[PDB]
Amino acid sequence: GRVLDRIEVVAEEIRGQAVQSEADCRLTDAAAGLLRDSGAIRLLQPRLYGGYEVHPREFAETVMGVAALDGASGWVTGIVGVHPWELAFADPQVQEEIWGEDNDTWMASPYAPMGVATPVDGGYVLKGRWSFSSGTDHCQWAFLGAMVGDATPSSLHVILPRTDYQIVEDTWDVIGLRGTGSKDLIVDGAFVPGYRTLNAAKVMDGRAQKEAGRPEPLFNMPYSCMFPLGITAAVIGITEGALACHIAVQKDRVAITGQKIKEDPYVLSAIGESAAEINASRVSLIETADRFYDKVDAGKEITFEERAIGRRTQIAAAWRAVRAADEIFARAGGGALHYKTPMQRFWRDAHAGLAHAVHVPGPTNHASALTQLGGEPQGMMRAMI
Repeated sequence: GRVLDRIEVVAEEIRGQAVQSEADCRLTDAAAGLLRDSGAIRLLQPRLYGGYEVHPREFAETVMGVAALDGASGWVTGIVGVHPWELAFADPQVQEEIWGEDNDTWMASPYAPMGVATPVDGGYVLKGRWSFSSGTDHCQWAFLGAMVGDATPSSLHVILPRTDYQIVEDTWDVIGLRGTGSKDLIVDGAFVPGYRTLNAAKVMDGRAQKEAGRPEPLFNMPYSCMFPLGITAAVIGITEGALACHIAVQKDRVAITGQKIKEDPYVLSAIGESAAEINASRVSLIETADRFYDKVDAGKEITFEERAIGRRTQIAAAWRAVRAADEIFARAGGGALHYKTPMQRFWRDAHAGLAHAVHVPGPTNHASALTQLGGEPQGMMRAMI
C-alpha cells in the first residue's frame, strides 16, 4: 500500500527523530509531521474526509512497519489511527467538526471510563482525570470514556475539543514508550452535547454500527478486533525492531571470551527461536482480521465466541512477541544496556506496550475457553469482547 511506501521513503528521517522524542517524552514536531504527512492516521478514515478506508491487514502491517522504525511513532499510529475508525460511525455533525476544515486533525485517547458524565438538557457535563493519553500534545480533540451519573446510557465515549480539557505536564515519566508523551488529561466540568457522544455498550456490541448503517465492511468490523489491533500491531512491530537491532549488532559482535557471535550456535539458534515466535504473533493477529473482514464482506454475522477467540489470539500475540524479545535481549550482552544503542529502547517500549489494558490475559482466556465448552460468560467476563 502507498502509506507504507511513503513511510519507507522517510525511514531514515523517522529513525532520526527517535532519540529526541524520547529525551522530550513527547514526539518532536518533526516526528509528528512525518506521520501526519505520510497519511498514516488517515488509514482507517472515511474517504469523505480524505481517508483511505484500508483493509485491516494493511492498517496492521503499516503500524508494524512504523513501530519497527521508532516504537513511539508506531504506538501513536496504532492508537491515534484507530480513532477515525470509530468516529466514522459517530454523528455526522462531529465528523464535520473534527475533519471539516482539516482532514489531518487528530484525536487523543483513552477510552478508559475514568470520568463522570452528568446528564443535563442537551447532553452531559464531564469531570475526571484520565491517564495514558498517547500523542496528546499533537491532538486537537479527545475521545474519552466516562460513566454516566444520576433514561440514559450507563457508559459513554465522548468527544471534546482541546479547549475543553487540560494536559497535565510531568505525568509521563515512565520506563518505555517515553516518546509517546502519554500524559494525563483533566476535565473540571465541560459540557458535551448529545451528538458528540456514543453509548459505549452499543459501540462494543455492534448496535452503534447498525444504527449508523454504513455500507463499507471496514466500518462494520467488531470494536474488540479493531481497537486492540493497532495497539498489539505496535507491540509486534516494536519487537521486530528489537530483533532487527539485535541482528545488526550480532553480525559484527565478538564476545567477552574471543568468540565471534556469527559463529555461536547457542546464540544463533536462540535468535531463530525468537524470530519464529515474533512471526507467529504477526500472522496470528492479522489472520483474525482477514477472516472477520471476509465474514463482514459476505454479510455473515461475527459471533460472541468468534470475538472472544479473536481477543484471546490478539492478547497471546502481544505476550508471545514480548517474551521472544526478552530472550534475545538477555543474549545481547552488557553493551546492549547502554542508552546510546537502539535495541534497549525497543525492548523497554515493548514492555511499556504490554502493560496496556488490552493485554490483560486472564479473564479473556477464561471466557473464550468457557464459550468453547458451551458456557456463557456473564457480566464483567463479557467485557472487551
